[PDB]
Amino acid sequence: NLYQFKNMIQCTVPSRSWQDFADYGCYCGKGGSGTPVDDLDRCCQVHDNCYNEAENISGCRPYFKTYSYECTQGTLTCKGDNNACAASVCDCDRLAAICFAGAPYNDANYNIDLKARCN
Ligand SMILES: O=C(O)c1cccnc1Nc1cccc(C(F)(F)F)c1
Ligand SMILES: [Ca+2]
Repeated sequence: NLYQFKNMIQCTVPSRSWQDFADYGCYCGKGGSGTPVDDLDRCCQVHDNCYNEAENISGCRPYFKTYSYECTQGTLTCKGDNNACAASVCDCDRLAAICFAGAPYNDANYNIDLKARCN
């Protein structure tokens, strides 16, 4: 769930407050339309899709599902005790968190006008 995702970020990208990722580009946060303004936006685009895919599994709600995972000594691990749904979301979240750490941050891309720039 979002809390867990929020926590995967704080551990993967300590140097940056998680809210910097809450509303950025066209995909990070809400929205799922338009052209990803940059690599970091691409990370979120892939993330949004992943979630969408996970939604196909019955009763599976990526924002709310509580899954099992851990982050220590620089490693993020989705544990073996996750059912299909949990396993999927966790992986969605884990992959995004890793992508985030590797993606450059462009202050100009924070809080952009979705209605006008993501069509
Ligand atoms: O999408 C991301 O990458 C993200 C990253 C950090 C925090 N929040 C994020 N998203 C996000 C998306 C919808 C609603 C919320 C909210 F509930 F906090 F408002 C957060
Ligand atoms: Ca989104």
